[PDB]
Amino acid sequence: IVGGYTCGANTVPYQVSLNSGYHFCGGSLINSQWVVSAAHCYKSGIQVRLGEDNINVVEGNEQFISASKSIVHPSYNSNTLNNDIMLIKLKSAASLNSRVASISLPTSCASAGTQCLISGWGNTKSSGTSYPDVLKCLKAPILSDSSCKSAYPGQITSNMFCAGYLEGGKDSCQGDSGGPVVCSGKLQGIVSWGSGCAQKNKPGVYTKVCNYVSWIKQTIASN
Ligand SMILES: Nc1nc2ccccc2[nH]1
Ligand SMILES: [Ca+2]
Repeated sequence: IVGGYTCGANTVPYQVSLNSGYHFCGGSLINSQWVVSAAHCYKSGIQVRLGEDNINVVEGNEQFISASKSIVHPSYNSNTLNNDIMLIKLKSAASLNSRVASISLPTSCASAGTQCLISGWGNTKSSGTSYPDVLKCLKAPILSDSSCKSAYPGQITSNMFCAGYLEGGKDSCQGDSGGPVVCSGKLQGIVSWGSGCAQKNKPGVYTKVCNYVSWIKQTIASN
């Protein structure tokens, strides 16, 4: 997260860190047994870390749970990043409490101008490398379709939205992939891709979660 602020311990109780000997991607808890993340975050042998603040210190509220099953969306295209969403089932149910909580799925799509909260443990430098140990937060608006497609000609599908600032300086970045974009208490997006981080006229690109609710609900119910 570039140009954001320190969230504060367990303020984003739905935020998950995916670990495979180290933190590699963010995720969102949608229920006591399931996590939503980005398909580009797929890896074998994932450990789901809940209730985390500092990813390098055991602070007392963490739940470490192995993944039992991983499901990448059937139409995921690694080349275009179209349909960048995957579902992760936990070996055992997480205990929901004040610090570990689930985020609900949208009943409808958010419109441009809606303010959202983007969170993660990714790079904090525009051009440099500095990884935080604590969860970073960023309030950002959904941008208009037209300004998104203007920034990335022929790359934006109906399954993606842009969020951030065209002036640059504040965006998501490497390490935040698969992380949540929450607008008016519902998971509206997943950190997917972009061109560099916080560059002018190059905002973040997010998977448009409202397009996958049916797929998510049906998949979870049958697994
Ligand atoms: N804005 C932005 N967000 C990103 C997330 C992962 C990789 C590159 C990125 N650029
Ligand atoms: Ca910790």
